[PDB]
Amino acid sequence: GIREKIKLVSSAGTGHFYTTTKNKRTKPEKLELKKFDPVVRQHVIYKEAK
Amino acid sequence: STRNGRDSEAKRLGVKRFGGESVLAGSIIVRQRGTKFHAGANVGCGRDHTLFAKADGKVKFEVKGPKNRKFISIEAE
Amino acid sequence: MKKDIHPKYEEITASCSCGNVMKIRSTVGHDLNLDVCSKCHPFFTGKQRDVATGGRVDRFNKRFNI
Amino acid sequence: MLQPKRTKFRKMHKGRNRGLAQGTDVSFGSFGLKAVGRGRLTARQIEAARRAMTRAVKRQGKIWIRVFPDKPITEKPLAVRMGKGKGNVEYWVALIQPGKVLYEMDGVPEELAREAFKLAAAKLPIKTTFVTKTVM
Amino acid sequence: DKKSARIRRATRARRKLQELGATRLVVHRTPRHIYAQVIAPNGSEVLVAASTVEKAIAEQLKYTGNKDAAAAVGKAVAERALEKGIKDVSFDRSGFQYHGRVQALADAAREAGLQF
Amino acid sequence: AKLHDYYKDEVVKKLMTEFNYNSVMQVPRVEKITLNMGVGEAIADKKLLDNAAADLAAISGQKPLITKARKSVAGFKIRQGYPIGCKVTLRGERMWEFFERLITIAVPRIRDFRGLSAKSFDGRGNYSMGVREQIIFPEIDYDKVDRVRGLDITITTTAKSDEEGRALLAAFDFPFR
Amino acid sequence: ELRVYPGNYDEYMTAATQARERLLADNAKKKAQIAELQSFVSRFSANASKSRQATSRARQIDKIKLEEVKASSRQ
RNA sequence: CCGACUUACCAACCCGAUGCAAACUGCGAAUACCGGAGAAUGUUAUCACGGGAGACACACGGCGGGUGCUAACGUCCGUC
RNA sequence: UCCUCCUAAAGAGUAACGGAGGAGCACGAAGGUUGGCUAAUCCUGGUCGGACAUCAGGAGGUUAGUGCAAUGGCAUAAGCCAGCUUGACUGCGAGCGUGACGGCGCGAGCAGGUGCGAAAGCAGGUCAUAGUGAUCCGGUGGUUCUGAAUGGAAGGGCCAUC
RNA sequence: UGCCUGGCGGCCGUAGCGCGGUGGUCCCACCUGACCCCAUGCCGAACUCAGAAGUGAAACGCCGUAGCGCCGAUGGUAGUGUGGGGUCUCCCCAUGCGAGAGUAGGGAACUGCCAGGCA
RNA sequence: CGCGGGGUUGAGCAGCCUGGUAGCUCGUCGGGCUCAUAACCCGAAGAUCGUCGGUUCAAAUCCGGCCCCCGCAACCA
Ligand SMILES: [Mg+2]
Ligand SMILES: [Mg+2]
Ligand SMILES: [Mg+2]
Ligand SMILES: [Mg+2]
Ligand SMILES: [Mg+2]
Ligand SMILES: [Mg+2]
Ligand SMILES: [Mg+2]
Ligand SMILES: [Mg+2]
Ligand SMILES: [Mg+2]
Ligand SMILES: [Mg+2]
Ligand SMILES: [Mg+2]
Ligand SMILES: [Mg+2]
Repeated sequence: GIREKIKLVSSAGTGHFYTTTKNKRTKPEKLELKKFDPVVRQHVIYKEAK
Repeated sequence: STRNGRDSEAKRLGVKRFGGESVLAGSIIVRQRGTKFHAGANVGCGRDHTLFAKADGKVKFEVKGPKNRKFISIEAE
Repeated sequence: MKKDIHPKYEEITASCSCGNVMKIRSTVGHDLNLDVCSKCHPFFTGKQRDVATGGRVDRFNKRFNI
Repeated sequence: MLQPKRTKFRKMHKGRNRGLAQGTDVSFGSFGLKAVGRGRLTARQIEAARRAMTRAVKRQGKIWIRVFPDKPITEKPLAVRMGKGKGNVEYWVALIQPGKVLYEMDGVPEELAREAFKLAAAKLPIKTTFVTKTVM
Repeated sequence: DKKSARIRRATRARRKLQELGATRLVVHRTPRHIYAQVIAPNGSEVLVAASTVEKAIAEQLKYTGNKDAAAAVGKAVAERALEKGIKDVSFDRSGFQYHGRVQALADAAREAGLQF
Repeated sequence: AKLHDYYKDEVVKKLMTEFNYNSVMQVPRVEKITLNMGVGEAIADKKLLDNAAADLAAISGQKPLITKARKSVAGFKIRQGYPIGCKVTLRGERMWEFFERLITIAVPRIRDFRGLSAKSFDGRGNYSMGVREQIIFPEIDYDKVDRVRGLDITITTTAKSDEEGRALLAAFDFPFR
Repeated sequence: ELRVYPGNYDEYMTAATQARERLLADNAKKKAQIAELQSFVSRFSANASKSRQATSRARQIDKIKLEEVKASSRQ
């Protein structure tokens, strides 16, 4: 409800994304996490964009 | 009067394999809510504190510990 | 200590107004001159000098010039 | 009228009344009124049977009441069908088993207590008996 | 109690090595000496033990109970253990921080063929 | 320092012959000095706590630790985690230096000084004292300060009784009654 | 949001004030037409001959859904 | 002002004794249930797959109870 | 509709318009790991300061605490701090538990790539149990799997997701 | 072979608490110093390093003590399976199982693998 | 003891409308004007926002519990 839904789009070029939830009113700031990207088979950085 | 009449579905807890039973690896022994029986030898502890076998054998309940805590252990016999 | 979160600390000469040289470490930045220490404090010499607030019959008698 | 203050739960199950009582001895006083029957004994039958024996001994002597109701008994209103919730609490009763020492008293000659306990046993539904302190 | 806190500081690390069933090399340290013994996964019987109180170790050492003395007993326990065929042990700590004499006790034993 | 080796050379012998001990270290020794104040009025003026911390840093050569409320109490409208007081623990050389510089100059500078009480022990040889104002200490210039905030000195010794604590503190020329 | 009114300024004022007092009026027309429906539902509810009628508008009360009033940014 | 004298008073925490609890437990059965072995007895009485159904309004009695008034040929469960 | 205790008769389950309370969430740290620590409440002493703020000793010992109701649990802490971080990761899964089914749940281990630690090791979200709705119909991103003469394309399919 | 001390367990209060005494040749503890490796949301108090002047005060171990904690019968009592019975909202009989509390009493542990000192 | 609406100064009322100023009209008091009272002019006084707790730095406002008052309902053969 209050926690909106966001997707972390991979930064390896391929189209892949993990979907989570983020409290969208504390301050606007994208999530940066290093998560596995199966298409390229490596641990890359995941910036968020819905 | 009124403002009542609610309950939840029974969770089917309790001991599934009593003492002396031959279990296969990975078979649930007890489904718990807390940790009433602790993990002894050759048994695990899931995220619900479910105690599961880790190598096939005969179950055995024990009371090891300074605090007299129930321990479930398995002998590969 | 924990490497510069503290103030400075150094030896400063703290002597009385009646001699009494006393080298004491402190954090002031300048030597200081003060009153007597407990060595020359007026504590055991004014025990009755402090308890003197009183006397009316004595000052009435001197008024009795007649 | 004896009744608990700040009880944990408002309404209680009916339950059953089987067995023999625990407080079967005269400990605080010297002469007691031991119960012989069985059945709940309410909070008004305690006060009505107490006044009757704090008055038959004038006002002298000590009197101990060794029971307390602590049991809420509900009662459905009149012209109300069944169901639609448990009834509301109306009075408090103290479950009595054969052997319970209900009242006891001290500081009086025996024949005065043996008559004061007779005027209190007439306000109680259950049978009673007069018992005396013993050495044990 | 300065010792009861330490004995309950290492309980979690100690009781995992009973569950894993792995031979452990417990370490005891004192302001004067330092001991090190190899204890079977049974936990009730020992196999190899070396310490700074033995006359064959402390006789050629300046002072027992410092880093270079710890390296003198860490060498000893590794030769005795390898002599009986024990090679794969795990390092206990007994609550001491892995920073000082214990580190040189472990580092020296590690360099002498012991694997952990 | 001076008070420490004075203790070593003289007080050990004096107390040993006074109490007829049998061991060198059966004589009580002072183990720490704690200087604190719970400012209380830092509910709304957090700068007051910083000023008090600066005062304590000036008085004793350490950075004070800011102490927060352990349990929420509704009487003083505070809750858990509110910075309330400041505290400084002195051990060893600094403890002895502050011990010298308190009872040699700061106590004499007390307005209308009469004497410290002797029945102010907690029953285990510990001493406590309230200076009631921070201006007396030589580390203060009487003009930088803005309030009347006072410390709470606590001398913690290894004495086994208030009697032995009294004896130890009177061996150091304390201004008792 | 950005709402555009064709007008110089004195048409905009009489548009954006009239269209707000109209919002309040069309909301009071619901807030006061729920009130007497609730009076009926509260009076003839347990009555056996009019309960089927009270329950007919006790459900049209909750299908009205008055429109909310926001807060002006000017203070 | 300090409390300086007082109070036919109420009274927490602890100490000794006496009771009560479905939603209390520092104790704790009888039965019941799960697993192993062993005789004897039972026209496999056990399980799996497949063809065909009916039934899903139950009643009373004994024991353990909830509701009721420990009332009802009352009502709702467990087992026979 | 879902969660917790009793009724529920010491395995599981067990009804009533029976007795009592909660949910439609929160968190990018309140998760992972490594290192460290132990509470409530009373006594004395003390400056403002009082029955209750902060400080020092003593008793006490988990009567405290757990993001949220109750039950079970917790000192090796599952409670309280700090450093580094993203395992709140992808494909699978022996074997089990619970459902009439739809489904739900526990899970050692295997492969590829990570985090913490010196290392043994731990990490597939949080002390556990609530915080949630099938199918159809459509929206978005990726993939020549298909493409109604052939090459494309529209449209379908598969994976992620609303 | 016996005594003492240290480490790691089995075992878990008959094993813990309190009170009195006792131990420093070795081990252990307190302890000296701190610039150093390392740390204090301040403080070498804790953690850590460099050593030996001193002490056995504190702590710990050992010995004695029942003032507590703890263990705990036999007999009786309650309850209950099966089968009968009663004046059957509660009980009795036959038979099998048999508590809880309490009483008499027990009791301030026992033990294993290593490494030191002493005889 | 089932459902709603309210408690703000001596009286009648807002502000609660998404939290940051205790206000309106009558009224009370002290002066002035008048021969005197009213009217009028000047100055001022008060309340624990029912009570008790809760997140919030801050509550009349948001939340929970209790008290008081005023209304409504408690059906038909
Ligand atoms: Mg049907
Ligand atoms: Mg049916
Ligand atoms: Mg039926
Ligand atoms: Mg019937
Ligand atoms: Mg059950
Ligand atoms: Mg059963
Ligand atoms: Mg958590
Ligand atoms: Mg940890
Ligand atoms: Mg955690
Ligand atoms: Mg939780
Ligand atoms: Mg084509
Ligand atoms: Mg396509």
